[PDB]
Amino acid sequence: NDLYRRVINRNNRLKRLIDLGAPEIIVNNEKRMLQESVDALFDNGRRGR
Amino acid sequence: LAAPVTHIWYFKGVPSRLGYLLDLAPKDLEKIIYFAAYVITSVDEEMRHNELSTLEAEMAVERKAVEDQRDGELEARAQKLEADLAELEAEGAKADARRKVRDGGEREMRQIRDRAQRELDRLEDIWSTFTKLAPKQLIVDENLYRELVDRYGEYFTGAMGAESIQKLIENFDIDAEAESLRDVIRNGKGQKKLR
Amino acid sequence: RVVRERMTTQDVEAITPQTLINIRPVVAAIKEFFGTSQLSQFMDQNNPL
Amino acid sequence: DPAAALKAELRSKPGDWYVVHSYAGYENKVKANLETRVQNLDVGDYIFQVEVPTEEVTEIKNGQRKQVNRKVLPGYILVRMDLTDDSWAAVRNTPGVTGFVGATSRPSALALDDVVKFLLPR
DNA sequence: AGAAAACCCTTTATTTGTTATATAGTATTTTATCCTC
DNA sequence: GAGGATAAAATACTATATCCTGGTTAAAGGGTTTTCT
RNA sequence: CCAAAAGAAGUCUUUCUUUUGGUAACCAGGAU
Repeated sequence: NDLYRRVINRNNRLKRLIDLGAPEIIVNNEKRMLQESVDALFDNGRRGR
Repeated sequence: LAAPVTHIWYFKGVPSRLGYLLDLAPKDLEKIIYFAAYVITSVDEEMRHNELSTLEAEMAVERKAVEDQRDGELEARAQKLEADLAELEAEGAKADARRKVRDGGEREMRQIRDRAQRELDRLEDIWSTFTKLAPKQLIVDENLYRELVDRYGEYFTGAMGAESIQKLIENFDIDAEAESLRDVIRNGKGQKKLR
Repeated sequence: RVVRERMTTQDVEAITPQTLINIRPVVAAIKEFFGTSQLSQFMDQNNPL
Repeated sequence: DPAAALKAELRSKPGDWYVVHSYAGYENKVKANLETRVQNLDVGDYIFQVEVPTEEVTEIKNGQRKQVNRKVLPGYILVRMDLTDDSWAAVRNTPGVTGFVGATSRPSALALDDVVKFLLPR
């Protein structure tokens, strides 16, 4: 549930930051963190901490 | 999900299977999917040829114009040096003033030369990168990509992240790759065949 | 670490030695040692020996 | 047009706007700490302004119409400065900062259009 | 209307940086250097 | 002198018998809300 | 599958009906 909650939170934040309009830097940062959340959900610790 | 995301099983696990499907080393695939570099997903290689001859002409024009402006600046600096010499020889001022003004003048001349060389080098890098642009090419150095997309925004499309890999897979026919690999197996030998 | 990071985000002449020290990490370390460790164990009391 | 006016204003003021990522709720705290460290560390000739855009939205929570002050960009701060070896450390070492947000690897400066779009009272 | 003591949320950040008791086996990427043309 | 091909080293992942019982399960900080005066 | 309450029959205490209520992971220590 914790790993799913992290994914949902990051996805909601990215989804809200796209409709609101934002520079490309911030959107890409949110996308990178979303990418890292799903990696932790599927295999925690295979890449990074 | 609001953005595409890759599966870690087919990216990380050794051997990397996305890096075999697309022929990308894992070290730089990790750059693409974690927003640490751009990737060229598509390029127009005939529209290039034509507008490439044309843009070679245009780039030569631009370089010559910038160089001429810098040469005019150097000529103005030379006039300043002549005025300095006039000051020197006109009234009485020994080694101190002469050496000071000449050091200043030569420093300024060399700085102008360096500026010219550096700007020419930047434009040369732009041209060189554009002419040899190919798909699956990693454009690190953001400013290089920004200049390229601004100057020649057409002739190529480049993306970043997992959507770039999605677009790479979309524009990927699986039969030509297989036939090429079979030919290399039949002929290559060595590490090429073992790869 | 906390003290020297906090020494730069407080205006001088309001600093007193009590406003730089944060004792919580110290007491946390002791609790971690005496509760969670492979050398801190429940005394063996099957018999006096 | 307020957009044009702020464009003209921000055109002259020195520095380039960068983005800094913090621990979610550490935005006003990070701004205060950075504005204090800018004086304590004597890097005040490189760091010029710290902005945390916010806007007020009326919500009827529990049937109660209240204009709560949200944050436009949650978790990000806007800093105007000239990036160097000392300014970068003075910012990146503020307690509560996760690091700079850049394009590829190194810090990237926003365009005046984007910063105007968020420093304009919503 | 302001102040104090109890809620609700976040996150263990990830640097131009806080982490050193296994061996045995295989497999895959560097890489360095040597050999050739 | 330059390019390619082959040793070398360097990292990356995988495995290491069966059964039983006992003690613990988050902290810390920020912002906010609600009640009391 | 069990507990409690109420109603009916008999036995002196069972049956029928209705309602409500109903686990893991870590670390550690042992044995053969």
